[PDB]
Amino acid sequence: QTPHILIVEDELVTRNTLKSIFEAEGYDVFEATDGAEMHQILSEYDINLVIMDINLPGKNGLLLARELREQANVALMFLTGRDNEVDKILGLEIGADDYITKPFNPRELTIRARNLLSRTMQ
Amino acid sequence: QTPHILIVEDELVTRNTLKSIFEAEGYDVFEATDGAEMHQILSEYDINLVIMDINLPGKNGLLLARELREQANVALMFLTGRDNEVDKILGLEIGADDYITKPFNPRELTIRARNLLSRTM
Repeated sequence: QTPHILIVEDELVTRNTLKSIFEAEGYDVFEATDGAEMHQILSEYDINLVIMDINLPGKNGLLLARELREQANVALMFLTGRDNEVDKILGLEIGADDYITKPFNPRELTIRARNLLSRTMQ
Repeated sequence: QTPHILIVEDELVTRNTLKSIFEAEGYDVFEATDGAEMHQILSEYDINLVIMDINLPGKNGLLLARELREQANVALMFLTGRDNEVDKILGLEIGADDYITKPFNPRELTIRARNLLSRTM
């Protein structure tokens, strides 16, 4: 099953990085700039994993993740370029499977996605 | 079923901390000191989550985890007394669901355990 990942990230640079990282794993990558685009994609395509920025114009990413979790149990990892404990624990608490801070090893990211996808993609 | 946690840790203080952190969550905690004791408890009881240190007496935790991963897919987290990028990536590569490093926030640890347990139990 070709894993499908959705990246919710408004910064073009960060989003292109992430996207090329996962295309290199053989994933199909979908992109979203905000919460409307996120729900649009989640409605119309199969999505096995969401990577979301906590920090995000419009509705914040914690809130988007809360909403996501009310509707779906899809695998979810948060991103932050701010190491900040409260945001880390909150995001885990609302049900993110992982929390990754800048700067990250791409390898850590794709191995964590692979292990998580191995458990959730049934 | 109540969550059963196996902690594989030869450092008595560390193992006692982890054990209290998980007891304070109403889990049943099992204790091992090395691979031999670990394998026994995995035969005797039913284990939902293994938390394992890398440096043990005898075979290191990476090897124990590597071998374990050949037999079973149980939820697995590594402990380490140091940040070290290579051990962290090997640990995840061989199949650990998480990799945690001292000093640990117990909150992060129990929330990660709960989220992971929700997926595996």
